[PDB]
Amino acid sequence: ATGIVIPHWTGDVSAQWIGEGDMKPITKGNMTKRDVHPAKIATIFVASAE
Amino acid sequence: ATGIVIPHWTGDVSAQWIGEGDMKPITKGNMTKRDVHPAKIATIFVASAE
Repeated sequence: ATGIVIPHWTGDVSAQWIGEGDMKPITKGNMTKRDVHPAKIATIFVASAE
Repeated sequence: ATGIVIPHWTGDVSAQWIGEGDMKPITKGNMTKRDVHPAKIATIFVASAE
């Protein structure tokens, strides 16, 4: 009844070519999420008691 | 000899999507019938008693 949430990776992760004694560079990842909820379908029908 | 009656459903029943606290819709069915009776084929032929 409360619904669900879906995770998703989205990091533009990187790497670099370097020489001997060159400074090794720094990188960072990233993530997001999205949610989904149910919905109700319903109908009524009516008659005389006869 | 009296023939037959054939029933047939014809109703476009319906439902709808509703939010929390929306008030439900109302719907109705439908039906029909058809009757069928026989018919007679006949013929005569005639000859001399000779």
